[PDB]
Amino acid sequence: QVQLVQSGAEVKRPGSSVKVSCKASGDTFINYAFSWVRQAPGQGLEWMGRIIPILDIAHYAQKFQGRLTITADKSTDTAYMELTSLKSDDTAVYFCARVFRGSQYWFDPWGQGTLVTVSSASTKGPSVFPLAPSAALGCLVKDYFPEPVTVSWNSGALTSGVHTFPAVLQSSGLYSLSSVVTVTYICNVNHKPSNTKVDKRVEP
Amino acid sequence: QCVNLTTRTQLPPAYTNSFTRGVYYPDKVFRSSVLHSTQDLFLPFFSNVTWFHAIHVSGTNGTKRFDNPVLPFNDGVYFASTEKSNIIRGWIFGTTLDSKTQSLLIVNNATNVVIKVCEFQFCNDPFLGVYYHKNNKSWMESEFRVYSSANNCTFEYVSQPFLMDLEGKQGNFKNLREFVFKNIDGYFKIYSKHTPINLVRDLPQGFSALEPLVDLPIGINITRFQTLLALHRSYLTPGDSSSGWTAGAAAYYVGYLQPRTFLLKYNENGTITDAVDCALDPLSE
Amino acid sequence: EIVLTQSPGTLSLSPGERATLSCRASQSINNRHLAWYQQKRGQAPRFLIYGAASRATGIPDRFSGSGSGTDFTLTISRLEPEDFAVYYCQQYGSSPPTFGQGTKVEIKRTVAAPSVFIFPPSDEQLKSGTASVVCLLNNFYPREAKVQWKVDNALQSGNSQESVTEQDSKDSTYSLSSTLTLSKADYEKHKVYACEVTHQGLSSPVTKSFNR
Amino acid sequence: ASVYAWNRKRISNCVADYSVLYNSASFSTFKCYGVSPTKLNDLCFTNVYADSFVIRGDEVRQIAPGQTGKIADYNYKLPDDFTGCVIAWNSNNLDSKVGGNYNYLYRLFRKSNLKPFERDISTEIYQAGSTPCNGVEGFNCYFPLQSYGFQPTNGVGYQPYRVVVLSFELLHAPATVCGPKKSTNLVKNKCVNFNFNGLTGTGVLTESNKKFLPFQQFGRDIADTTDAVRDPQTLEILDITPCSFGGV
Ligand SMILES: *[C@@H]1O[C@H](CO)[C@@H](O)[C@H](O)[C@H]1NC(C)=O
Ligand SMILES: *[C@@H]1O[C@H](CO)[C@@H](O)[C@H](O)[C@H]1NC(C)=O
Ligand SMILES: *[C@@H]1O[C@H](CO)[C@@H](O)[C@H](O)[C@H]1NC(C)=O
Ligand SMILES: *[C@@H]1O[C@H](CO)[C@@H](O)[C@H](O)[C@H]1NC(C)=O
Ligand SMILES: *[C@@H]1O[C@H](CO)[C@@H](O)[C@H](O)[C@H]1NC(C)=O
Repeated sequence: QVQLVQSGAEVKRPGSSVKVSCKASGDTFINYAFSWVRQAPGQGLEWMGRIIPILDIAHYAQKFQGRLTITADKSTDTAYMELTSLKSDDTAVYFCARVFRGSQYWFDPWGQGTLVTVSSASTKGPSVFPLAPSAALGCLVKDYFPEPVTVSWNSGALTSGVHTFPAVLQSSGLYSLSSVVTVTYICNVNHKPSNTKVDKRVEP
Repeated sequence: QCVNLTTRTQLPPAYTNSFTRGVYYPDKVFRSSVLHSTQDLFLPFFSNVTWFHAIHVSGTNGTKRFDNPVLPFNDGVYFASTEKSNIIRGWIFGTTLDSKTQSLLIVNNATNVVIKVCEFQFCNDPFLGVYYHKNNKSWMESEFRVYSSANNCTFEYVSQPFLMDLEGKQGNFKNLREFVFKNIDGYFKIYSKHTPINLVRDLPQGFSALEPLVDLPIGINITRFQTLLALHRSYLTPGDSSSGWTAGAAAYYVGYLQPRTFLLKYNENGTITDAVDCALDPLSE
Repeated sequence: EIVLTQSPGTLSLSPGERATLSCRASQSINNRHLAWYQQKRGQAPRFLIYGAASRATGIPDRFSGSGSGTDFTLTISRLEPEDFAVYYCQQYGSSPPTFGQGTKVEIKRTVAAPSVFIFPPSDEQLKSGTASVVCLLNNFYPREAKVQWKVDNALQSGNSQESVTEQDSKDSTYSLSSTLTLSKADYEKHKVYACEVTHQGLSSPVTKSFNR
Repeated sequence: ASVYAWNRKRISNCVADYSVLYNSASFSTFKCYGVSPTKLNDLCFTNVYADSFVIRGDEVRQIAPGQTGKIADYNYKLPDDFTGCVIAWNSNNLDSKVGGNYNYLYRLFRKSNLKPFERDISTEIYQAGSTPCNGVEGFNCYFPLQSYGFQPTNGVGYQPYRVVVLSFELLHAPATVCGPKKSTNLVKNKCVNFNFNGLTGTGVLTESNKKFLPFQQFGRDIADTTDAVRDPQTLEILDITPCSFGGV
């Protein structure tokens, strides 16, 4: 249907509420209702709320009632999803979707997805561990809070078959972005917030 | 909530005689040194009115009497309020009292008088009540068991807020508040006359002209009514709400009116001094 | 009308036949009120079938919905390489809209022996309490695997069973790493650390090693 | 409110004046059906109502006893024998909004003709075709409530017009809503005609020293002849002296 777009990843800390926006292109906004569903890693899609723009009324589920405040903006065709008391279990990808006015509805279009994982503790940069040879080209990227980390090997000169590994949720401010390429040839590891050149030369 | 009041000693009621009481002003006309013979609804002299009371003896069993039954409203009700602690605080007029028709509510609480007409769902035993607190020396309200729900109302007469006494003083009755309730051509007239009294029971002899009080725009079908009393729930009555209540001391003299022809004597200031029944004895005739 | 337990769990056998996608439920479904979806690589899903009978706008005729009672099934005749996503379910016949689990459809790959890359820690990371020894088991198809080591008796726990999330490749191969998150005091106390994995392809493909 | 959720508010036990509405030179239409546009300050009713809703300019004509249209039938049904009066005026300055005013709604599709004085706020998906919609849109099923979309840059036919349909009713109960009873100056010591509330006649009004009780209005003599009355405005007691007469 319409071209739904959402906001960016609002990485926050437990104890700070946020509100995700969702524009509405194409046709009008006072004719079709929007909804919101979360998608957590490992869990499924759970319906939370669905506000009717023409009727100015909204709905809530049985496990999200009272803790959420979903509104709308009929002036710029935008839907707002404000969630109070963001607990540590609220780490989920919130999608935007348009539904039809009525008792029953289906999510025909979809948005983009917003990451609001509440794990903000510090802003430590990347710490590439100098993996000594036994004996291949390997560099362990740990001890960093901000998930977005760019990994490469000599900027394409050695990047061949580099299987990327997601980061495991550690206690706080720690993520394991391991990356090993199959066997100067340094592991070019960068960072999104603070670009730091901690590329170690530990090639055998 | 509708609390079913229990633990009430049952005994047959009594009857007294209204010694020439209940003669209100027939019309709104001023007259001096005249003898007008009207044909309105009045109370016959030396009638047989029912004597209700509400006392609480502190003996082995005592008399835990709390009289507030539904009485038929045929053509008029003469209501006395012989008391000493402000027990009686209002009435509830209506046809069925089942939240299916309009009903008249006239309550007089500590704050102000609330005269509203609605379709309340009255309980089987509506009554007021106050609770005496030992920690804080005061007589505050405890419960409001008049009704449980409220429909769309068509009249509101909330008066100015004030403050009553609500003290449990002992002795003889010192407050006599007569009230005549009529319903002619829809207009439900209310008369009132407060005269001092210094007796316990057996309402004394004496004329009392009841002046008009209000002419509320009503006229809904009224056939029955009840009595709204107030119980002083002290600290010596434990248990639930149906057992932890004291009846205090009060008594009313509800009577019934009927068509009759009276001869009233107006004074120099337009006040009624005496009256003639003209139907009890050939002398009055 | 309250749960959508998916009967299939993995359809990565062969992308040249139909599918089932059985979305069972405890309560009886309404008059064919079920919506299918398609989510690939964790992105915005897409609507597939409404009413379990009609095709959605823009969706080709490569799909086919079936079922009219409670055991709904989705058959995809002549599975194309593009259909490598997760198909969900949405029973919109009840008041609360619920979803299911899905089935990951991928390609099949051999069970060749994995790699034994060993990266002993240097003096910089050793004194920092992180004596990491990364070992990724590359080029193995079945996700079902149990990483094991040879830490001085038979194996160890925790540090030798990290089992990081292995992403899917174009050849349906995976690589789970097991980094030793132990301290430096326990590192210079055990014997040579041999890396392997419990798998039907080869239970002991260990080729590299590092003493102490 | 909107057209489908017109909120009425009954007002009784009051002295209501209608001269500030008729003689206001601010309302667009003042078509009073049944009763006359004037002489409405002399009709004491029991209880009156006030229906409020915002419609377009071309929809004000549909508010009349007997009409056809999407608003006169599916939104607001005026009874055939209407005794009140419809009041409407232009409100494009404050009701309209730059960029679309989607705060006033109305109902397009229904299933049966509405009854007089009915308020249906039901929001179920009406079945336009023969198949049961069962509560889903997109299968030839239409939503009943539709938006107006008021824009200031529109013709006179697409402008907001606040309509206040005043209703009258004379029930068996005593009439409470009455008319403003005007008064005149206090003419005394002259043969004139008095027009008090309950008393009407002629005579000479003079000063009186009689002190009446503070609950009465007038007073008669021994022969049931009124001679002293009390002024309604001020708490003064007058003495109605019979105007002089005789024979020649
Ligand atoms: C009349 O009054 C007497 C006085 O006690 C009472 O006993 C009696 O029940 C009353 N009614 C009749 C019908 O006598
Ligand atoms: C309003 O009062 C009338 C008078 O009895 C009653 O018939 C009607 O049901 C009431 N309306 C509502 C919504 O209760
Ligand atoms: C009032 O109700 C009584 C019975 O409850 C009935 O006999 C009487 O006719 C009614 N009066 C009117 C005016 O409806
Ligand atoms: C009547 O009124 C006069 C003055 O207003 C007063 O002196 C007199 O005492 C009154 N009469 C009675 C019986 O109170
Ligand atoms: C009526 O108004 C006049 C003048 O405004 C005033 O003198 C008089 O006291 C008023 N009467 C009442 C009953 O308010």
